[PDB]
Amino acid sequence: GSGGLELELITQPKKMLPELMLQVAGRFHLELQNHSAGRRFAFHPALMAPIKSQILWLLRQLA
Amino acid sequence: CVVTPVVSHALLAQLQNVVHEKKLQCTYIHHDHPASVGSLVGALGGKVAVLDYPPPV
Amino acid sequence: LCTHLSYSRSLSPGKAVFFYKTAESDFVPLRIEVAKISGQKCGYTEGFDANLKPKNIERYELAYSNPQTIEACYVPPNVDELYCRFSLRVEANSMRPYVCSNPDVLRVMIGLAQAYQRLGGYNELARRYSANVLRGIWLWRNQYTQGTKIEIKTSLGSTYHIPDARRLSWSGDWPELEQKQLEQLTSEMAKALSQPDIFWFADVTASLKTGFCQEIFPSQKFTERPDDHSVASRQLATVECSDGQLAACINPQKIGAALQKIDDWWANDADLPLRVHEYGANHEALTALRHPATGQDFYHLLTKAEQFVTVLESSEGGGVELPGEVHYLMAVLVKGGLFQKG
Amino acid sequence: YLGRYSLVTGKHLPEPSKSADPKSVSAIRRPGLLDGRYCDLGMDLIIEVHIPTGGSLPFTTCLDLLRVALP
DNA sequence: TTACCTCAGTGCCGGGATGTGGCT
DNA sequence: AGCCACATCCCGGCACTCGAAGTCCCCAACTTGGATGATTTCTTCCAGTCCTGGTAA
Repeated sequence: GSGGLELELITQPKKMLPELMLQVAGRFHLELQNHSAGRRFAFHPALMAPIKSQILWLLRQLA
Repeated sequence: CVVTPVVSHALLAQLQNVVHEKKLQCTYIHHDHPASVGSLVGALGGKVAVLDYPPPV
Repeated sequence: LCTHLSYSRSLSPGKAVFFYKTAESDFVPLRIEVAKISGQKCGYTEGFDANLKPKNIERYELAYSNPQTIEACYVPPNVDELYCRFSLRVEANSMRPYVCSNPDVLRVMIGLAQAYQRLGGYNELARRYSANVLRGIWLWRNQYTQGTKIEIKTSLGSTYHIPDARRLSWSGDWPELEQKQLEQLTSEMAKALSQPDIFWFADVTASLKTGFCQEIFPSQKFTERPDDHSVASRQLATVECSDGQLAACINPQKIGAALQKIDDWWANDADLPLRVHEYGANHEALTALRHPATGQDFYHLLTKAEQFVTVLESSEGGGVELPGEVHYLMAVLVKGGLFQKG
Repeated sequence: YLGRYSLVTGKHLPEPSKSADPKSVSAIRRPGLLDGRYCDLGMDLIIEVHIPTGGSLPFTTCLDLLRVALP
């Protein structure tokens, strides 16, 4: 015991977290896009489901 | 074991000189009827200097 | 008895703070201000010497002002309610001597406290302490309001509420649904005072309905006369709030002295009750009601324990038989202090 | 650990516990005055507690007893 | 009683089974 | 070399994807020259009182 989504959406109830999966995955690709090495990987079709699945798992674990 | 503290004459008398010469942080404690407490307290007019070092809070 | 005997204090309070609410924030402190005033030249030695011998001054010399510096405190315009609160803890700490230099004295003081407990009597002390909380006498000179409400919460889940404290007397009988709360509160306290291993803690708040810019009277500091004439002669007590601002307060021992004003056992004539004191000190009249010359003080009575225990043990109990001397002594042990050279 | 530290000015007045004269006087005097310094604190403590016995008592009962024992 | 004296991913989940390492 | 305990391991099973348009790219952002003088800043009187020693003649 402000206002930015990466701060407010986590402050919310843990049960809600699984529904943020697509947003997290989005940010993830963007973070790669902004990196010197990640320009070869970001938004590549091959990594789509892998990244999304592992994130979804993590969120469920957090929930 | 029961312990009873007592003040050292030599140690207190030296401190009265050092804080004024070395410019240390200090304040003063008053005594009513100085003649009834001792040589040093009387000579100092009932005002005795002590160190003052509070925490940085 | 013996060279050393003493008890610590069993009932201890906190520091009381004044504050008020706004539509914008829940806690705003009441604060003090400082100002220069023009006083009067009046009183003896100002004009007379010796025993009524006028001294030689000219007529115009008393028409001059006497300036002074004081602190003062007023409620600001348009505040409808003022609030005051404090915390209280009570421990069952009169069952054992803090120190005692003699095992034969010790076993006797223990015997007495227990002999008393089982016949009743803690209820009597609890009733008196409880009455003083709910009456509101701990506000001292700030009792003159247009309406006073008192609310108490405790660690056991109870809550008490006095809808209007302005009429509860020391002697008399309280209105229904007030008399009853006094009984319930008495029970919690009577236990807290005598049974160990119970944690008890209370939180007492009150509200004062006031005048447009009414003057408020917080505790005063004890000071030296300044020699500067730029420093206040009358300085008031404040407390630091969690936000760093200062607020007007009442000192712990000033709240305490009020709560223990329960002694109307002297001279078989109740009058008004005294603050418990070994010699029966009376501050208003500057005297003492249990002067050693009368045989009525604590120190004479401390030697009759063997006789008292004998009576308590022989008595049936549950009645009205407990004498003034036994109740007095228990009240003094509750306000523990140094009882040595006995 | 120290969270709050406030210095309080002035000095305490002693209770009138001394009779002016031992007998035939109804006047009370003040024992004397001292010059000290006082403050208000806010603080936390972290105590390293050890239990000698192999089997310990990590229970609600002990948490109540830890609240009661507090001076 | 008194006088004195100080600066196509991914994630669980059951259940019967293949295979292995230490003792005799 | 033969016998026993305990590790995991892979198939059958189960559950999820998940509604549901896209919102413009790129390059430039000012140079020079000056900031005022002359004059004056208050006077009358006042600055409380009492309580809170130990030790030996």
